[PDB]
Amino acid sequence: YRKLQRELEDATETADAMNREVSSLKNKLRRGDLPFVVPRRMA
Amino acid sequence: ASPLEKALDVMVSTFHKYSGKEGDKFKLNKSELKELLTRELPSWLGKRTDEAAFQKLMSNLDSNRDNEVDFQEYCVFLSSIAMMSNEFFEGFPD
Amino acid sequence: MASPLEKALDVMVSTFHKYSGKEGDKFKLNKSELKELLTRELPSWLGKRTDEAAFQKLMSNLDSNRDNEVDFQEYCVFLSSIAMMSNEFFEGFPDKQPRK
Ligand SMILES: [Ca+2]
Ligand SMILES: [Ca+2]
Ligand SMILES: [Ca+2]
Ligand SMILES: [Ca+2]
Repeated sequence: YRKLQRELEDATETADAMNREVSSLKNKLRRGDLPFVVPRRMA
Repeated sequence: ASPLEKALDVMVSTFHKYSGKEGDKFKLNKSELKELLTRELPSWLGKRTDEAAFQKLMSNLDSNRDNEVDFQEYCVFLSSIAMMSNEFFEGFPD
Repeated sequence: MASPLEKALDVMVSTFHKYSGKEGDKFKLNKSELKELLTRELPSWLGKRTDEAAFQKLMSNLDSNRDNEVDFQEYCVFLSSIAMMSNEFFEGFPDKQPRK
């Protein structure tokens, strides 16, 4: 385990911005805006 | 399947090992998140037990303000950890 | 000692650097390096367009800070989106769906 307190808390202080970025990208993939990549898991 | 493909599947399986124990089947409550962290990410536990810090972690991760950590929020958690591991990987050349 | 999830996080980091360190900025993926990483390490996730224009569109949308590179954080945003697709497949099944 770590040698300090709070490193996970420190590392997640901007989780909101990252969630908003992930939401944006996931939406583009889902909608077929980036057809180099699949919109859904496939075999 | 490549190691990276398998790794992404471990992210999914590990989430569901805990998310279905209580309440919402597809989200982690505080108790479930605590179990996941303690049992699957013990390398990231703080030096001292610290409930206040854990509460703050939960609050930080709950970006949509629903008192749960869903799969996306959990991916952001894991990304945040990976980013620290990456800082270590890059930051200490010999 | 390390759990499968701890090992998985190490694979996220190691795989990135296998490609990022080939050319130029050794800690970011240029177009060529990203393309190799995707084609070699995420082949199950490649869609129906394989042309360079489609690839450029992907690169552009992963490169949120427009420095013509995909850094580690930008790469994690992409991996998270892929994991979410797998999760949506997983959650489509009945709770006691058999597995190994
Ligand atoms: Ca739950
Ligand atoms: Ca939430
Ligand atoms: Ca590079
Ligand atoms: Ca960039």
